[PDB]
Amino acid sequence: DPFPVKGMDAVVFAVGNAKQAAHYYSTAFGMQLVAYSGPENGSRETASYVLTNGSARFVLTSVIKPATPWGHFLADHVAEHGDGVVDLAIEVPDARAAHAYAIEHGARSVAEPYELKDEHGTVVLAAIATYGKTRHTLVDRTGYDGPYLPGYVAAAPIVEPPAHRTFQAIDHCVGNVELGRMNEWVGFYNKVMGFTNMKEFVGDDIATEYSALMSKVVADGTLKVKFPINEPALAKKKSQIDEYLEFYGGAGVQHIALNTGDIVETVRTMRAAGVQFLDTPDSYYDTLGEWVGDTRVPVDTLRELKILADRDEDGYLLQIFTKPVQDRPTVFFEIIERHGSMGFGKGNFKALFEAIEREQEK
Amino acid sequence: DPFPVKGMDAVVFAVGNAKQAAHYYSTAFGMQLVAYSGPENGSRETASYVLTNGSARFVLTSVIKPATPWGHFLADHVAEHGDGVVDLAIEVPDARAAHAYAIEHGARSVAEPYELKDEHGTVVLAAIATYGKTRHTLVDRTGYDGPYLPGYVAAAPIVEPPAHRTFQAIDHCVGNVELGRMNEWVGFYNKVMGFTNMKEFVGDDIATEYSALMSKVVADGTLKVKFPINEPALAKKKSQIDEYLEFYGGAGVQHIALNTGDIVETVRTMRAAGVQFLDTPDSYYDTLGEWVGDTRVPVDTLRELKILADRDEDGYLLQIFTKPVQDRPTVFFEIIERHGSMGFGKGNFKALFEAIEREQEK
Ligand SMILES: O=C1CCCC(=O)C1=C(O)c1ccc(C(F)(F)F)cc1[N+](=O)[O-]
Ligand SMILES: O=C1CCCC(=O)C1=C(O)c1ccc(C(F)(F)F)cc1[N+](=O)[O-]
Ligand SMILES: [Fe+2]
Ligand SMILES: [Fe+2]
Repeated sequence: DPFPVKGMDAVVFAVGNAKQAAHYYSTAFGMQLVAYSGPENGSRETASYVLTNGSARFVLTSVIKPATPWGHFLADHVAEHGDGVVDLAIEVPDARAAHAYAIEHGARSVAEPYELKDEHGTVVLAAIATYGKTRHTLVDRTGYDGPYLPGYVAAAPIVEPPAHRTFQAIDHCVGNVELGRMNEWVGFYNKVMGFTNMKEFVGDDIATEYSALMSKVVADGTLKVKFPINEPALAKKKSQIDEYLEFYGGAGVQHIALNTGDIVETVRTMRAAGVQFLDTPDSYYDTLGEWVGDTRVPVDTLRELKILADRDEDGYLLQIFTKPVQDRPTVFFEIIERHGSMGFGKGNFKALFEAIEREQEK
Repeated sequence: DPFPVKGMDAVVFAVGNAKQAAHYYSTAFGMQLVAYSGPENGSRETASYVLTNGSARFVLTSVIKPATPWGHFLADHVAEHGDGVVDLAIEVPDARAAHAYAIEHGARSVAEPYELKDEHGTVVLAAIATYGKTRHTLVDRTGYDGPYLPGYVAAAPIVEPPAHRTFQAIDHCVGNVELGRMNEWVGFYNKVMGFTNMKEFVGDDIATEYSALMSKVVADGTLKVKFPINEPALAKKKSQIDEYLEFYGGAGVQHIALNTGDIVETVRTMRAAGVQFLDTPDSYYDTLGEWVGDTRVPVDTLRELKILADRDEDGYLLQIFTKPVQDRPTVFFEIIERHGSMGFGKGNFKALFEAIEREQEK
């Protein structure tokens, strides 16, 4: 009500080779190029590709020859953190209202409300800062009907789209922060955006023995925009969050979860298109039926495809994670098919731990 | 004879994201991953992918976290020049003999002869500097039979290979140097490697009227290794060599040409796989029959796929150029099919110029 959001406008990646990245997400991930902005249309400093899959939208920008503060920012970001997210854009009914609200409540401004206008309409943009070097651009595109944003031109798919759509929406966007900074960012979203803490959290219990991490997730009123916040935790095993902060060079987006209507078909398509996922211990499946019960996907194909599952009091979910999409063990993706569960797979930390422990006896 | 060369051992690219670059070359270019070296096998600083297609071999290397002189060099090179070639490796029968010969005749040593050994044998490596930041690793792998080089492990293809092999060898590698430095570098190969000039060249006539570039070509005795050297020239066309030098930030490899036994099938596979080639004016095919004569491929299909052709006293060749593989207007590739001609398609500068002029009048 006081800080209304319509959903994620786009996940903007600052990358070293936008042309090849756009090819990767088109083929490996099955997305489709719909808009572009570069030298061929008068935008000489950066090349920007807009890929889409249902309502999921990724923007891949790369600086050609730095000349403005933004250009120099991207160049430095890519060199320092490697390919990663710089903007978790949020669509709002009113950018000026949202910006003022966020600033009145403590947020730091990255961009004052401004307007872009072309033959397709007007778009009001505003931006505030969140963890590390990441920002949230507040986008009011109610008066625009073009390809993406004024300055962008329609573009054709780099390749034929896959027979079955790989994904159709963004479920959640996860951020990794330093130890001791989780609750601070959680409070930030509660205050600055009027978000609400969801029931599911990864507490000290699971944190120190199975996950090596603590998490809490904030979401808007409609439960569309969901932002889980991870932080390292001491366990017997090295923390994947610490490894992230170490190789990324600070706080940043760890992974983006994408909704699919058929995770089985999504994985078959993605695997054949060249994407590798995590290797789930086969013994995980031996005891899956005992704690998760029956699923719409028989255990044999979950086992064949390395797909995971989790069950809570509201239902269940099917999930799978890709390996990092760069060489730095930093950002990766998650494909998720929900069936009642509103969780994030917290039960798999223990399940996989105990599953590994018994592969080690065989 | 005093500097025998077996051919191109590999063309090593320094990239910002080796994962996605390997996927790009596997899918768009149709190559297969055969070897790998990264954190997973004990090589913590860099991730390196070896791609192959016939005798053509590309090595895509990316630094994860720089810790050595080589790692820091890779990181710097990528930030300063964008994705590009850092090594035109040449296979030799004796890496020590070749390194001593090069250094005696003027070359700057970049790496003294050293040996790498593992379960698959021994390789002797040496290295000298060429234009810009490029080097030539002199490789003696006569006593090695593994995946690529000691330290690399066998790898499976990222995806299933295309029905028809896209290309099978490296025809030539072109370097772009500054104004007035062409003859210096052609001289360098004549003196340091014993290469002699081919007759094929682009000068006075072509340069200041059609090409906006001057070019000479050195080659070894067996003519397997070919190195055309380009420099900028003044015409009423902004020079593409100037564009390269400006956005790349100095001299460096402009393009690698690749042999295909069937350019029609190659272009069909590559086009469906996502690669875009230069847009050849339709009017080029109207008068093509007049100056180039009959070809094994009918003009109707050459026109459809935008494949070019050229003829000389020895025969003809069929060729096509890809758009650059990064956002910077720098490196690109060429697919070539020879039929007697020892040329490089210089006849197409006049042909394309007049074809463009014709499409304009209408
Ligand atoms: O999405 C989230 C937010 C809460 C913390 C978290 O770990 C999230 C995961 O996507 C998740 C959940 C479970 C697992 C498991 F157990 F399978 F390894 C892994 C991840 N994960 O890698 O993000
Ligand atoms: O390979 C060479 C070396 C000599 C100079 C040269 O232009 C080379 C080409 O591959 C070439 C030839 C013709 C054309 C044309 F006319 F089609 F535009 C383009 C290129 N080229 O972009 O390298
Ligand atoms: Fe998740
Ligand atoms: Fe060429």
